[PDB]
Formats: sequence, C-alpha cells, structure tokens
Amino acid sequence: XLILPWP
Amino acid sequence: PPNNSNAAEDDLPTVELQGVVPRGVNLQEFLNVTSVHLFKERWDTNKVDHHTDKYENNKLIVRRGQSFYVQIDFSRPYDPRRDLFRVEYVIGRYPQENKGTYIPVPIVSELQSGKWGAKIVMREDRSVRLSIQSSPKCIVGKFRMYVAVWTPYGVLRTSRNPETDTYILFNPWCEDDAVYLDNEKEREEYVLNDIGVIFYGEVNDIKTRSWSYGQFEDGILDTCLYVMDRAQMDLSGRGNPIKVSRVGSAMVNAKDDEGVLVGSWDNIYAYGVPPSAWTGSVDILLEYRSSENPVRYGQCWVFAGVFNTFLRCLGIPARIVTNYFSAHDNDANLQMDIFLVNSKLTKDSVWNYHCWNEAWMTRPDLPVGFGGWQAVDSTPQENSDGMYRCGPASVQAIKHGHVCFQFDAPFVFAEVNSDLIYITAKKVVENVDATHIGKLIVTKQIGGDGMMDITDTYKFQEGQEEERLALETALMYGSNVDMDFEVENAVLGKDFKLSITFRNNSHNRYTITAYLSANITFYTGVPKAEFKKETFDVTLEPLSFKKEAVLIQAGEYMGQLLEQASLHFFVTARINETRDVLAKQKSTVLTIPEIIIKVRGTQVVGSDMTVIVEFTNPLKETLRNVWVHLDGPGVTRPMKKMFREIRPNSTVQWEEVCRPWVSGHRKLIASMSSDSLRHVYGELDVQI
Ligand SMILES: [Ca+2]
Ligand SMILES: [Ca+2]
Ligand SMILES: [Ca+2]
Repeated sequence: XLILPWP
Repeated sequence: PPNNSNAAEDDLPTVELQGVVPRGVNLQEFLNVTSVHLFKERWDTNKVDHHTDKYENNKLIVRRGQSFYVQIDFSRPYDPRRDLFRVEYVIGRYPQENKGTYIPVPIVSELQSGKWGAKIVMREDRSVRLSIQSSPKCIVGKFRMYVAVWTPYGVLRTSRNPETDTYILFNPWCEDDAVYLDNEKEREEYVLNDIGVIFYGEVNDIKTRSWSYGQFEDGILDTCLYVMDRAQMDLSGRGNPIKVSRVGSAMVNAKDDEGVLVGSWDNIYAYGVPPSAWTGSVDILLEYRSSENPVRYGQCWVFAGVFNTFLRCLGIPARIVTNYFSAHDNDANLQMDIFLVNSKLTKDSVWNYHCWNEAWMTRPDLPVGFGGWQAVDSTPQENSDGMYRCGPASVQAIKHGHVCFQFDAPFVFAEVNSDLIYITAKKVVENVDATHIGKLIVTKQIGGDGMMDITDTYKFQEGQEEERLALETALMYGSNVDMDFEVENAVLGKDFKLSITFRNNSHNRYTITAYLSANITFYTGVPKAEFKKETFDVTLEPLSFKKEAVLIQAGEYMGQLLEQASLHFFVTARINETRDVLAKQKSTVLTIPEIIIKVRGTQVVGSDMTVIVEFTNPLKETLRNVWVHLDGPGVTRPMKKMFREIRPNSTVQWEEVCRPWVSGHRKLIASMSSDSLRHVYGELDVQI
C-alpha cells in the first residue's frame, strides 16, 4: 500500500 | 443491566424449589439425569453434517436452523404419562427468554419449521435419543446446556457441565438462514477454505500474497467470541449478521475501540511486527486474545485477512477484494478535490490499491434486491457515526448509486468510482478525470489461485452512459418533472410491458437521457442476475405526460428464474437541460399461472388410476396450440395432450389413465406451453 501522487 | 459477554455466566440452581416446600419431600419420585451424550466427535454425524468437523475444538459445534442428535440417560425409563422435561441453552450472566439468551427446548412430537424443539427418535433401556432443532435466527455463540425436569415443587436441573457447552454458528447451508448460500462450491471457498490469496501490485503488474486464514485453528473460534465481548456487543443481536459484520469492521482495527490491529504506514514499525512480515491471521488473533491488547502492526491487506478469518470462523461467507486506484474521500463529497499542485489545500488521496472484505447476507433492513455481497472494511480511514468502521454497504446499492441505504455506501462508492476534480482557488474547475479511480477490482477465484474480475459488480463500464447516470445519482443521494414506472400485468411465461411515465408540468421542453436495469431477485431479497439493460433518450414536451413502454420478452427472463423469484427494476433519468436526476427502484412478483393435478381412483402399484390435470387460461388473450405434458417416472410413461385453443379465462381438463409400476412416494409433474404463454408447471406428490 502506497499513496500515489495525483497525475 | 446489559448482557453483552459470552464469557460471563449465571448460576442456574439445581434445586429450584418454589413456595414453602414442606420438610421431607421425596424428590426420588422424579427423573434425574445420569449422563448426557452429544455425539460430538469430529468423525461423527453431528460435526460432519454440520460442516464443523474441521475446528480444533473438543466441544460440540453446530449450525443454527439444522437438527442434531443427542442422548439423555435417566435414572429410570422416561414415561410421558408422569414425566415432563425440557432442554435449556443459556448464554451470558443475565439470560432472558424474551431476549433469546435463555432458550427452553420443549420435547415435541414433530419438529416444526424454524422453531426450537426436540423430538425423541429412539428409546432403549433408560435412555432417549433426541433430534434437536434450533431456530435459524438463533444467537451465535457458546451456550451452556442444561436438562430441566419439572416437578410439583419446582425444577430439578443438571449442574453446570462445561463438557456439554455447545457452540452455535451461522449456517450458510440452511435456506432459512440470513447467510444462506445456495452453491456448494461457493460455500467451500467462502466458508470452509482456511487459506486464500490477496491481490496487490499494479493494474498491469499484479502480485499475489498467500494468506492463512486459519479459522479452525485451536483458540480462534474462542477469540472471535472474545472480540465481540470486547466490543460490549449485546448478545441478543449476535444472531444478526449485519450487526456482527458491522461490529467486526470496528473491532478488527485498534482505533476507537481497543481492537486487534494497529495500523502503521511509517516505514519503521517501532516495537512491533512490520505489516509485510505477517503470513496469516492466527498469530495476530491469538496474541490479541492472550495479551488482551492491540497487535502491532498492519495495513489494508492484514486488516482484511484478519477480518476474513473472523467472518468465516463464525459462518458468515466472506471474501477479500482488491481495488486498484482506490480513492480516499476526506470531505464526504464523493469526488477527489485536487487543488492546483497545492499539497496543503489538497486533502484527498488515491492508493495504488486497497483491500477490504465482502460478507454474504440478506438485507432485511433494505428494500428487496440489495442482499448478497456487502462491502465491509476494517482498515481505518474515516469515521462512521463516531467510530472507525465501515459497512455493510450493499454492493448492488453501490453499483446503481443508491448510496442512501446504510451503511457507509457513499464512502465505498467514492472509493470505486469518484471523479477527479481539478480546482484552482484564487482571490474554478479546470479538469475532470472520470476513469482514474477504481480501474480494476478482483477477488480469489473459486477452486484455484487466479483472479476473478468483479469490477462489474461495483460499477458500470467506463464510457457507458449508465456509469455516468449512476454516479450522478450517487452524488444526489450525497425542475418540475415527475417520473414513475409500473410493470403492466406481468404473468410468468408471457412477455410484459414496463411503462415508464414522465409528467412535465413546466412550460419548457426537456430532453431526457436514461437507462433501465431489470433483475431477478431471490424472494429473500438477494440479487441473482441482470437480464436486461437498456439506455434510451426521450424528448419531453411542455405541459404533457409521456409513457415509454419497454417490452420485456419471456425469453429474456424465463431462462433464469427460480422458485418464488421476484423482479427488481432500476430506472434513472437525467433532465439534460437541468442536470437533474430522477431515480426509482421497484420490485414486483410475477403472477404465477396454476396447474392443478388430481388423482381419481386408488393409487396401488398394480392397477389403474386416473390423473386429472387442470389448467385455467390466466390471460385475457386466446391461447393457441396449448401443449400439456405429464411426467411421472413411477406412475406413467411421459404423455402429452394438445388443445388447439383455450378461450380467455377458460378452463380445460385432461384425464390420463395410468398403471403405476413402482411402490413408494413418487411424484407427478405437469407442463403447459402455447404460442404465447409457455413453461408453466404443476406438481403433485403421490404415494403408491
Ligand atoms: Ca476500532
Ligand atoms: Ca473530496
Ligand atoms: Ca469512473
């Protein structure tokens, strides 16, 4: 589980 | 005072005298118990037939709504002219009959559907063997067992005996149970499988983590009961899988409730086990039980693995699903608010993937059609009524955006299908991404370790107009047009019309974009299949009503019907000029044409008998080329009679001579088919 950066 | 602990007990008197009993009563006149047998070995009939043979546990474990055998030995042979006794099951320190925690079991002649009772099925010397049946709504937990013999001076009761303590679990095999699951292979994987697989990685690089659920390991059943004790969950609600699963989502995480698992994402995991090191649920739960304090540490998948164990252990069918690109809505507005990127104003986030649980149950608190899989999540993300817990949210309610039905459906929807809203704050909306969130949702396949794409259960396909309409509905559940639909006189075996009505009371001309979803539902309210999906456009002239009749043909649903099945319809329409959304859902029972079968004459398996099949034309139309079939493997070779026409509401009779050639409890089945009405049936049991 990782937070993904907004594209 | 509250009765919320399975571990607590009361002290049931062994000599419950009443009134001022004179000195020198001779209680020898009455039965006493010399021994009780529960036949509780894991090779024996009770545990094998109740699918409990696998638990590492020496006590009886049974499932509710299903009978099991016990044997009581008395001091003299039981005589119902003089003797009266009853079995008792008791849970908690404050048992109450009106609360389901003191359960008196009468000795009855015949067991009755869904009621507690015990039937004598064998007598020998001083013993009687009983078939005991429990209510399918019974409380789940560990019960104390007593035998109570009634006397004119009061009750004489067996003393406390932990060797006969009896666990009663949820029963996916019992059709009267809220957790009934009518598919054996599905029951094997979602109840009895104690290992599994959890998917992670990325949409295009998908990884597999094995997990040991271990729901049958020594100590685990007892731990799950202890979890519910620690929640102070009132015992009287522990027969309700909605309450059990909602308590589970709160108690498996340590926030708020002193639950099982502390979450951590900080890459250090001081003074604990790092989330990636766990390989199963057993070491977590057992350490929680022994230390009576939260375990460190977990993340999404560990929460779901431990939650899966809890559910399956108790008998609630359960699986773990993985959502890739799982949104986290911080402000409960059902969209991703991305401020332009300004990381201080922007509070929402998206996970590369997230894990949670589905639990199978009916939803008697929701309208018909929303049972089946319920999303439940124990990973702490947002408060639900002041606690870190989530669900049950009906996956079917989420799919059509009916997020008004409890619990926490707007949140789960936002997790799977929220849009990205790019915003610039200043002294303004700049972009909208409608496909980023929830690219793929999977769960372990049955009978194998591969994926099952189950995205379509949560959302319509991206780009389809239905996906948009369900989301606009979802946002509306948080212009002077009325919309309604009625199903025009629907008879099983015939086509019928779905009449959607718009009433425009304004002076404006509107355009409507809409879809409709027609479904088969079990009568308990669990959904089975969508059999017709249409999207359609219509113009709405001012000051006018307007019907749009949708033809639903017999072939569209006849291939998927089940006994007592109802029909469930979704209609959602957007007034385009106004962006307003009108959404309705309704269920309806099909009219079922009858075929009565009588037998005139004796039904001995040597001579001739006459089978009278009767059919009545249920329609206002003329049936033509009415074929009628009779089947009955022991009574008749298969036969057919034709009728060129049955006028409206007319009745035909067909007499068949039969010579039965087998004795016993055989059965006759009748069928009718015509040019229009077809495949309506009747049946009759006959002894020979
Ligand atoms: Ca908690
Ligand atoms: Ca938001
Ligand atoms: Ca989308």
